[PDB]
Amino acid sequence: AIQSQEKGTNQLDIGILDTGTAIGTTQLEKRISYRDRFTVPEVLMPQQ
Amino acid sequence: AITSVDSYLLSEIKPRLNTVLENCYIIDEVLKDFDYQTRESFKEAFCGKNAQHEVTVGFNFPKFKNNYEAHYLIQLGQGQETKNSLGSIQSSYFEATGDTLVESSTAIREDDKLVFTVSKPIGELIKVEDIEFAKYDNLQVEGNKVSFKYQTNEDYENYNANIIFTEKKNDSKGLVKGFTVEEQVTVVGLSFNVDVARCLDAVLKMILISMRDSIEEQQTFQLQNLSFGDIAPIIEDGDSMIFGRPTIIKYTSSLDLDYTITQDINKLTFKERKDWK
Repeated sequence: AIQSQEKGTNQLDIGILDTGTAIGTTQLEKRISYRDRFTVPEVLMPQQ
Repeated sequence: AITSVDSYLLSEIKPRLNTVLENCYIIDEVLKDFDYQTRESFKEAFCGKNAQHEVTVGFNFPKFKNNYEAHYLIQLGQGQETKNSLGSIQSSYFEATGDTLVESSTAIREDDKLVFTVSKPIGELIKVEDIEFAKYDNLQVEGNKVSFKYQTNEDYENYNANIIFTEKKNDSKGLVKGFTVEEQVTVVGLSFNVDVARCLDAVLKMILISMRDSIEEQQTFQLQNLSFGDIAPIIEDGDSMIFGRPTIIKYTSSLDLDYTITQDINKLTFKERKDWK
């Protein structure tokens, strides 16, 4: 379960970057570890 | 002239960077002091014609996302005027002269002269490569052609040369008015891999050393002086940091304008007038 799915646009001398952040609640009995990666195949984001 | 150091650097760095990266043994020589694995990984990734990654060059503040794997960001800096001429006269000319040029050319026979043809009208000839003419050779320049006596030179009837010359704009008199400026541009090699940033630093220093011999910054942009910053995270709050090591390139150059003089005098005349008091 995922909440507060913010894009977090930044505009910089180097160019644009996304630093967005979200809050996730796991299932029971899981030990998520730092820099573990998630993808959400149902959800598509627009980019240019 | 008025000059733009940033656009000069972009125009000069991009082709040189491409021509080094397409040439494996150059990188193999530049990176000889790095750790073996750093060297081989860089050469595998970015170098040679088959390279799947690529480096990129551009000015700061674009509106789009860049190739943060390896990107040279060019960033126009400060400057100040440093030396002035008396009357601000940087020079004077009898014939409005353009940029300096070097062109390859071949001799041809024409009417028992040898001639070299050049793409533009020759405002001044500085050097015909590997030739010093005697008076007997009857060296003459006319329009966009250099001409050279055939009689004793028949062996050279197809000789290949480089001509160093400069354009003419027009036949007019004037004063070059202006001053010297000392100006800074910063360049940074961005990468999210620190070893790539260190290799991009090495490659950039090599490129600038090679650039010092170019006609552009021999005639203008003189006294290249380099300073180097710390390696640091340029951006720190993505999913990963982006690192870079700045370098500052400082140049001394002339800012000036062609003040043409329309006044010309072609005869004095004398008269005596009598004072009867």
